[PDB]
Amino acid sequence: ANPYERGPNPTDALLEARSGPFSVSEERASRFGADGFGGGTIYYPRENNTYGAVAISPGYTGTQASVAWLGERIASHGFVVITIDTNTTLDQPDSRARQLNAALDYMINDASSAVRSRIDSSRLAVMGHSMGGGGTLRLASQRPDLKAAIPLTPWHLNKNWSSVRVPTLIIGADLDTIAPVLTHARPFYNSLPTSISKAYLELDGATHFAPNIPNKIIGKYSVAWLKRFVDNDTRYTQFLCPGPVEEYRSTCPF
Ligand SMILES: [Cl-]
Repeated sequence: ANPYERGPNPTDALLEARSGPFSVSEERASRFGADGFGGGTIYYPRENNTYGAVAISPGYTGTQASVAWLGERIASHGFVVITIDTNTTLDQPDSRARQLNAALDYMINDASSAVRSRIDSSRLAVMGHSMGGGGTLRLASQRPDLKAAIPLTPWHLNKNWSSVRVPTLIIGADLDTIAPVLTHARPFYNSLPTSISKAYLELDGATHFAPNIPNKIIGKYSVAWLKRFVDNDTRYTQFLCPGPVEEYRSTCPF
């Protein structure tokens, strides 16, 4: 059996719905009370159990509100999720990486007992939009013990992520003019090791701000990636492999 399995056997409809089956509550992490980042909102399942934990970073000039819909949707599938604000809205990717790391530590050690007791601190993931997606890549290369990483329309000036060993799903936007897939998302995916679990999903007819809007495909494949790799939940493999969307690549079957 799999002791990390939660919720029903998945279907396309259940993954595309506005919320998963877990009702979620919220707990604030205030800016001054949060060491190493600018605070945020922790979404957690009311159902008492232990879950993987996920930290999500917005991009340049962005606040947690630009990723709020996605933190809540992922939590409604059985995860503890914090959407952070950064120290400043101008912080750069490698700074956002340290803030993502501090946010994981915050949920584990500084949040209330209701939050901490719902976390399996051995099962963690990071995600990020644009520069926060670059921060995701940087933290992943620094922390090989992370279970999953999901950069969303990522932005970074370093294109060499061959040091990343964390199962990584990159989501690009074909019409992105701020982080063009040709010079960001695609070289990122290609430079990740051929020997790790990884995938590249390029959204069709989407702009750089597609991750900031409730999006059926982003929620579906983000949850599937997290279920498969944070929860070891192989009921979700058949949605990642062979996969769907303008372009899809992967090291399926994994
Ligand atoms: Cl609160």
